[PDB]
Amino acid sequence: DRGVSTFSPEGRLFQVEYSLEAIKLGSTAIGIATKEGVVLGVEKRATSPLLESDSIEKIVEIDRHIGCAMSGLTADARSMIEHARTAAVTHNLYYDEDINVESLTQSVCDLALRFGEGASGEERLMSRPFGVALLIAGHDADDGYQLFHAEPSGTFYRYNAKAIGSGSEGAQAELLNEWHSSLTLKEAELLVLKILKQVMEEKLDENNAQLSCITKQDGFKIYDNEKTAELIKELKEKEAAE
Amino acid sequence: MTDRYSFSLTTFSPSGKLGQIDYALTAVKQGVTSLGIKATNGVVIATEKKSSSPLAMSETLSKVSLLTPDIGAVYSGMGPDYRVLVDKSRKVAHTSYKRIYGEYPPTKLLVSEVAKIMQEATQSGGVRPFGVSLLIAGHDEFNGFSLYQVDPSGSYFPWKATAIGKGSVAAKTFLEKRWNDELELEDAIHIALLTLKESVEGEFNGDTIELAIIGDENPDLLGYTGIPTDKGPRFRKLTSQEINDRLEAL
Amino acid sequence: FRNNYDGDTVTFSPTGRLFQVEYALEAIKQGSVTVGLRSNTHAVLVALKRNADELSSYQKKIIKCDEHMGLSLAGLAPDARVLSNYLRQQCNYSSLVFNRKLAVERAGHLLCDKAQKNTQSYGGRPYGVGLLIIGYDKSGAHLLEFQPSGNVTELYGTAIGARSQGAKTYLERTLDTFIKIDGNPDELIKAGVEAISQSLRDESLTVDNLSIAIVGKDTPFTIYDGEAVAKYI
Amino acid sequence: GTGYDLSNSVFSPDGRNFQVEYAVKAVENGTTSIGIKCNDGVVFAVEKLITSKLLVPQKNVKIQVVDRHIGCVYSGLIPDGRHLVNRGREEAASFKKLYKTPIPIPAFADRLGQYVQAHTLYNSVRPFGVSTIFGGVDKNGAHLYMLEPSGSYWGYKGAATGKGRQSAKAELEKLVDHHPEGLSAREAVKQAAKIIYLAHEDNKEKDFELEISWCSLSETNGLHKFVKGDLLQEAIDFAQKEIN
Amino acid sequence: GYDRALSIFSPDGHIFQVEYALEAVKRGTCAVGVKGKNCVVLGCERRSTLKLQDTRITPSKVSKIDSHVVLSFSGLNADSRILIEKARVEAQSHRLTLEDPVTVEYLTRYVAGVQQRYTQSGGVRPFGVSTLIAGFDPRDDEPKLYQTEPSGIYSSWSAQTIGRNSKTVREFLEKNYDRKEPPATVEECVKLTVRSLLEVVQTGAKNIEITVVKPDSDIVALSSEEINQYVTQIEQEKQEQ
Amino acid sequence: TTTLAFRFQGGIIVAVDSRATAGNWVASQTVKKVIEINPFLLGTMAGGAADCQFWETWLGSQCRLHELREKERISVAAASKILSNLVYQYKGAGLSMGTMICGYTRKEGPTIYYVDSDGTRLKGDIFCVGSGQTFAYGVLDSNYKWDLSVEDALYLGKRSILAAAHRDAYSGGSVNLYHVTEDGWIYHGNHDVGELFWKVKEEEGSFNNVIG
Amino acid sequence: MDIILGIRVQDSVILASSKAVTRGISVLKDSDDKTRQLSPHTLMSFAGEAGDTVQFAEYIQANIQLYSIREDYELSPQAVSSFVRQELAKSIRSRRPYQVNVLIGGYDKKKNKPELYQIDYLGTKVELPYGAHGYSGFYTFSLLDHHYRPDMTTEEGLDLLKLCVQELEKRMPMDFKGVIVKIVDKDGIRQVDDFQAQ
Amino acid sequence: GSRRYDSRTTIFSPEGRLYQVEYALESISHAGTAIGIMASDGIVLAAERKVTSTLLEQDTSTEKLYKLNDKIAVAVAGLTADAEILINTARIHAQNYLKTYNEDIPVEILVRRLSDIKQGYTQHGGLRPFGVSFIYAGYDDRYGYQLYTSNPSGNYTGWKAISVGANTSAAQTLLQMDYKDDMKVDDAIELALKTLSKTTDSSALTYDRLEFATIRKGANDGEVYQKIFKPQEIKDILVKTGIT
Repeated sequence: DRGVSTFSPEGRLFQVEYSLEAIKLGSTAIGIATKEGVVLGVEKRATSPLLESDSIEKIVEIDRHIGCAMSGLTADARSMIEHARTAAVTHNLYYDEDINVESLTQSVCDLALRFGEGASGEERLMSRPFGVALLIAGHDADDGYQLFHAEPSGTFYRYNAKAIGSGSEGAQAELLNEWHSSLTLKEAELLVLKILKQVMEEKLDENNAQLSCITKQDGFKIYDNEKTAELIKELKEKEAAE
Repeated sequence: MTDRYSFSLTTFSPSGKLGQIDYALTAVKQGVTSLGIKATNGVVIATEKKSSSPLAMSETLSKVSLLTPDIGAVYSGMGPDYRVLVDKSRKVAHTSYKRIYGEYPPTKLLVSEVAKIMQEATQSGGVRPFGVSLLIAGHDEFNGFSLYQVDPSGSYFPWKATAIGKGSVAAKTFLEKRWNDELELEDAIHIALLTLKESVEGEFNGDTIELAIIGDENPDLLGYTGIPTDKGPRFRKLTSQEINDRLEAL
Repeated sequence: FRNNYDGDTVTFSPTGRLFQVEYALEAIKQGSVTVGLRSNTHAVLVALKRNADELSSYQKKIIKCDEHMGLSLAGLAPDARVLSNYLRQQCNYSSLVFNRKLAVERAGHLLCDKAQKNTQSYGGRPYGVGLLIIGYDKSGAHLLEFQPSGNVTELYGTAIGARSQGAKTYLERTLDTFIKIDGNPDELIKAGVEAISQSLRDESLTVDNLSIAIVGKDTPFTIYDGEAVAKYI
Repeated sequence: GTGYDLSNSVFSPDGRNFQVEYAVKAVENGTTSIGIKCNDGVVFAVEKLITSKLLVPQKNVKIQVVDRHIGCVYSGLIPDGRHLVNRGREEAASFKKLYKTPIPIPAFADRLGQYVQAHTLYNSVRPFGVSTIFGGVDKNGAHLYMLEPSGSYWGYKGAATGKGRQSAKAELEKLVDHHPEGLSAREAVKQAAKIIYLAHEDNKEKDFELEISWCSLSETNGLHKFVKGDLLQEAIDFAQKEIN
Repeated sequence: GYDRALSIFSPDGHIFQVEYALEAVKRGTCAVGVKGKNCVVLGCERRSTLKLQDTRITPSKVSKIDSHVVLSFSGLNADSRILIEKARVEAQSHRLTLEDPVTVEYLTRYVAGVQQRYTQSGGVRPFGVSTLIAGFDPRDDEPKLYQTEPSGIYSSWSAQTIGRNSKTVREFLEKNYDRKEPPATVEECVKLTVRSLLEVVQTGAKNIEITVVKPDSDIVALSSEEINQYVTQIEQEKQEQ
Repeated sequence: TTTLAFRFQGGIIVAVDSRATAGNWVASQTVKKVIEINPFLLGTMAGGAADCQFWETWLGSQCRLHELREKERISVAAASKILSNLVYQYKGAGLSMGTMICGYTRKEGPTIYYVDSDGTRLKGDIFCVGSGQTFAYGVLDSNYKWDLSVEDALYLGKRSILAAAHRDAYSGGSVNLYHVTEDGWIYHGNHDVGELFWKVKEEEGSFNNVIG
Repeated sequence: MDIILGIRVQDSVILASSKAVTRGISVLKDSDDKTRQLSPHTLMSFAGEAGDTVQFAEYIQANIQLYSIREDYELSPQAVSSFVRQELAKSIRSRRPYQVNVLIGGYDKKKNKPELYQIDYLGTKVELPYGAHGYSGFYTFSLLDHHYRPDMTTEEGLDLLKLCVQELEKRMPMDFKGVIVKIVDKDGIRQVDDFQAQ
Repeated sequence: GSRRYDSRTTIFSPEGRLYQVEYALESISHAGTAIGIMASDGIVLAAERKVTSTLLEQDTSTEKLYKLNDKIAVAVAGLTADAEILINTARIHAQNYLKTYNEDIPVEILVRRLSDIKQGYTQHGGLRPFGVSFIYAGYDDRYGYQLYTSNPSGNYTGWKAISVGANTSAAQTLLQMDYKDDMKVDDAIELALKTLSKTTDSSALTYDRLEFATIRKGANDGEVYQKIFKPQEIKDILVKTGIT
């Protein structure tokens, strides 16, 4: 056949590119950073009415100051989260301080290219790249609120706002026009809820969508259904207002 | 470097055949004929010394080998594969038996060890099956005399008499005619020679035929005296002269 | 043809080529442009940072390896992180064990050999990134060009990445001029920005888009980004 | 059938190892390099194509030393060459450590020989893409060698490889005929500079840089050294003069 | 030694070995689980390709992982044994270090992790198995029902089914199960379960086994009669119309 | 060192001295022998300074990892066992620690676990650990009642460490008090023996030997 | 050492284990239960090295429970004791041996007979009417050699133990703080909460 | 590289089936038929020796019935050599159990262990599976007489009557037709022979082409007894049942 770490004639790694395709089929995830915190929202996308939607965990805590949202082959994200939690906790044990959001992200990305059938560079024992992309949001003293996009390629970009998953091309366009350096946390929330509603096949409600944020004051928190329900109602009203 | 061939080279095909084993058997088929006949007081195994050149010294090449003082082996197929198998068999008789019980292994168990080695070359990664079929003759106190055939698959079966290789079909048919449960060792040696003649094209004499038997103990081949319970090996290769003497009475 | 000989790095084509290595080299060409040039007192790195969206950042392309050495990358970023990290360790070993700053020429040999190993063995892949190494050691200012093929070369100046050819011809022309910009860093940098802009086409180097790094006689390798490069646009 | 050339250690129906043969192509596509055995030493010279004015002159050295008495130069994939020299160095260090005496050229040749031949034994590795010319002085004389990607090597009176190996070999043969008594280190250095110049016609398109090194019992005391300054120019001129 | 990447991405972004692993599940006998208000019921169908088995000894489909949790599945039987053993071991280990038995989600998260791992490790193919894990967390009375699949994905369900014809039986449950009023009884819960299986088992008193799990390690399997009795009352609900 | 922890009607009282030694050398009088694992978990230290500090800080990181993983506060039983099992892995290597893991959880209520480097792990209502343990036991045991008021309990614990600081050459410095309820621990100050002794003597009329 | 006693009567096996846990100069606990239930009808008591003791008991308990779940069956007392003996026998030749002695009391529901197994840390196992580990045996073996009878009832067994505990509380140098008594019979394992004055 | 020659013995087909297992099963279907029948007072194991000759030594032969324990035996259908590898490890597992618990190993534990070994060759290692199917006949004090069957996939099940190898379809239909819960060892012996007799691809069913074994609890004793019938014994039971 062909190696799992082969280059295409265009200078790309087949497995990484194909990996990205799987991430396109994933549920939508959106993150927006503001000088008041970062909001992370995701499309639950249950596959049957009998599935208890609240058992769908696509937004997880890395540490009190770092949150994470995923999209794509979500089962592939567990070891990444575990690695992140361990890196964050470990850093605090070694340095008596919080791990910087960028450093945490860089650590997660170091796992990315560690795949192959015997690549001469160390001991990359992992048969394939991850099939999931991550949105890592958090806060630290040196660079404030931040949002990063970590891909299976190992590269991570910082965004003021970003969308990943099936409705990303569409949602990214929206975020382009809606985002501005002075958004409030509340505006960001409604904005995430709004765009998710546009790309989601299902009618967005507090059961097939979930919000969360990270603030320097209270850290990473996942909004309970009741809290989001009201934010949804408040959005419907502002939309109908004009 | 490093053998990276950790997968099997013999696998099942849609029909259920194990190709490599089948092919190994085909190699055995092209091999020089060899046979074994069991008598009431012994066993004889023989084959043709198909010299690959008149300049070669056929004596420096033995197709019939001693595994233990009471067990011998002969084959058909790839000579080199046989040679290493003999080395491994001689050693497994020690490591897996003599060094544990202080006595050589009974024929059936040593055959069982050899068969195991061959079965592994059928499943282990990076190897091909052995291209040979062996005929192992021997004697042990509680089982008496016995003759076994071991094929490339690792399968083995006990025989009263049989032949493998080139003209095995014809040779087996001929043996079924002359064999009976009352044959004495000399009788089997005689029938063995007759059967082997049908398979030999050119010269047929003590220098072109290799034959050995498992019979009475040979105290004269022990190498020492003073221990009553040690009477000598039962395995004995016939000499070129001993073969010719029996050919005149052919 | 090719398709039958480009499956892995352990295969030669009928003409003696290594397609996997060549495909890796292609990742560089697809990479954003970066330039390097040196005089006799300094060495400068100028790189064009590329961004995904207008909502994303412009990925860094300059990595400091030691107080006297650093490099610029073009191609797979992760592979640059790996190689620069190996370089950081080699520089470190030299100081800790021999209390000696690693010679840029030696750093180049070490990189060449590290890349060469991923081009003769099965299972691995060549690195997919090009690097420009600058440094000031016991023999002055230096500039090296590293290619995934394992080939490393010492030059007065050069450029890699997309449209790098522009900047490169410019330097090959400006040679006699900048090679003498001794004792004046700002001039060497400007001469670098001018070389790099010779590869523009899409846009123009902005503040959060330009990245410069310098090292020299009495200048530890330092990186300038944003407002720090404003005075050069 | 076909496909006998897709895996390294495979014998083709005619008993060849096509991958080694393709390795050779990579060698013939490389810069030209030579070696000349003199009456008490050996000289090494190589063509260094000037890709552009940007290449700092005299800086990208190609000839490599092993231990203190051996020189190595090669044509083909440069990284593969360095790889082989690193091995040679470990190999020489090991020999000296156990036997005390620095490694004899013949002994050294086989160390490189076996290592290179080893890379034609498995499909998990690729053959070396370089032919290497190396040698030096030892307990009993000077020795010159050339090692092919197949691991094949022999002692030589003169040797060349690379793009202009034919021109070089032609020149080397003349020298061999017109000097049965033996050339001298001083002479060999010039003669080497000439051959590199002549053999540069098969690449006359790009400008080049000359590089010479030598190891002579009398001229360098048996230590490998590079030819620099005055002795270098004097050889460059001797060539430039006979190139017309 | 063997570490070939068997589960890899294809151009469309699929991992065929995991996908084909699911096909092995679709081929397996059907399994269903429905949670009552005070219990969870697990039902499985029994093939009939060959009938002359010794029911006493032939390995059953519902397996106890610990005294308060059970696991059923659809797919390769041989593979399921591997997952069950690892689950049982993790259950004892958890009691040993945490001094408390595993919650149903924890045990599910563990099995799922093992499955995921076999989808991106060299030299191994994914498990051709999907599981339903049910029980009650220590000192809790709220019923639990989870489902895992080859990919390593898991989630909880009010009721779910896996295996051949699970499509049919899921439809049944989707239009027969009300989250507003879950089977308030062990009886009506077992009935809703049998009804769902009948939609596909096609009359099989001996082809349908059921296990009832209540709080505090109260687990029991119904006998042929007990089940056969439910079938009987069920076929009448139909005829009485 | 002297450390104690006891359960009573109002929860748990934890008291420790703050002296560090290097033989007969007083290395410090201001060391913290109590670690706050989290809002409802405390750990006490006795034995090797480094071993205790290092492994109990590590324990904290392990408890935090549990909470991220299980989305639930770790139990006192499981926290104490992490440490107990770690230490047991090192049995024979020379680790030296006498520890108490004290906390609250809806599931367990006020809980105290004694854990030492021998691998011993014990749940109990009262424990005194360290070179001065017996001195603390003397005072604490003869005035303890399950029905002590939070005020009285806090004082007994404080008075017990004081007893130990007085009689044990290897105990002293100051007293650090803590109270544990289902709302977590509450720090109750650092009391220097330099002043606490004389105050207690006068107000209580005890320590009748010493001349004042 | 700690007091670990066991006596097998007519239809049950009774285990008595001291409650004290002492370190150096202090009795740290006086309500310690030196026992672990391996299965509904098998109980194990233990004494020995400070940390090894419980670690071993719990490790054995974990394995038996695993077997029970896997096989949905309860191993016989004889089977469990053989498993325990092998573990100890391996341990004695390992890097750091488990320094634990145990008594295994079980009721074999298949044979309908109680069984008492005494096993030291070397993996030395023996089946007995009554057994003890430590110094206890030095006063209880002859006491029981005199007062013990095969056909005794569970109640007679308890009175027999009481006689043992009294002898120990009289002649033993240490204050072991009484014992916790447990009965293992056809109905399982139950603890006699009233021995502090039976 | 090597990847080129890897068959990938452990992958799923697009339909979710395991190629090698399916093909190994196909192999088994051409093996001599083996039958197992469980009665109230015992179990019967019978097998047809595939291929025989006048010269084959039947007195010293055994290609289908093996003793694993004193209470457990198996009938083989497939590659004899493969079977022997598994049989030996099964024998060891039984002794490890006995040494650990001082009790003979329960029939199912042993069958499950063997089935697990087979399952492995199915999920990792890159090796071909064993081309073998077993019929286990054993007895333990928890389930009494038991009959199990395992094949290349590592799956196993219990039966009252079962067959493996060639013509199992025909054999099963015949068995499912005359089997009765209250049968008796002797009834079973006869049922087994009749079934083989009607499924054989041979002219007649002679003794030299059979292997027979029974596991009974000899009333006059109280223990379990395994009996691998000897040539003569088979010839006898063959005439009695009316097959002569």
